[PDB]
Amino acid sequence: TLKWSKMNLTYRIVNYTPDMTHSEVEKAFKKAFKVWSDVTPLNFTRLHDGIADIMISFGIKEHGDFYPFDGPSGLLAHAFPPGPNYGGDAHFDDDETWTSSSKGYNLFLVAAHEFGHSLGLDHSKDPGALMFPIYTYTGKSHFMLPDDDVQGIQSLYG
Ligand SMILES: COc1ccc(S(=O)(=O)N(Cc2cccnc2)c2c(C)cccc2C(=O)NO)cc1
Ligand SMILES: [Ca+2]
Ligand SMILES: [Zn+2]
Ligand SMILES: [Zn+2]
Repeated sequence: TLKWSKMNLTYRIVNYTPDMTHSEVEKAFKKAFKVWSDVTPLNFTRLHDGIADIMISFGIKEHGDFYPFDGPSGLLAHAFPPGPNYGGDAHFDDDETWTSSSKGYNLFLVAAHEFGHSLGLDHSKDPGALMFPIYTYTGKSHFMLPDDDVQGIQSLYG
């Protein structure tokens, strides 16, 4: 029922994290778009400047929300439904430990999950699906959306 009115989308990174170098964070998001763009005709373009539909940034406990973060563990990130404005945004916890290795919460795992919500997908009951409510580490060497997620995204965007 909920979906973007166009396959063209843009995004902008407000800032990186001192936890890892900027290059490590940049390739992390690029891999996320590739995995989702592999089974979707969506086009993602990075904007050097200006406001983008999906802006990614790292926040801290209190930052202007009715229910901010609960500390290190808990909300690893959050986003609002899609919309021609603030919606479609995505915030990450800066108080947590972001690493590209298998430690704490992998940035790629949370990143792929928030995009799923922006695509109009709801939490799935499959533990192998990225939309699973519980955080789980997976081998990004060749991970691909399972049949459950592929059937759902295809049914929405076709
Ligand atoms: C692999 O991707 C993700 C993305 C978000 C989260 S999460 O902690 O924000 N998370 C799910 C959750 C986690 C562990 C125990 N209970 C619930 C949530 C929590 C804690 C509170 C409210 C919403 C979510 C949510 O689903 N956001 O997408 C966990 C894993
Ligand atoms: Ca948290
Ligand atoms: Zn926030
Ligand atoms: Zn979720």
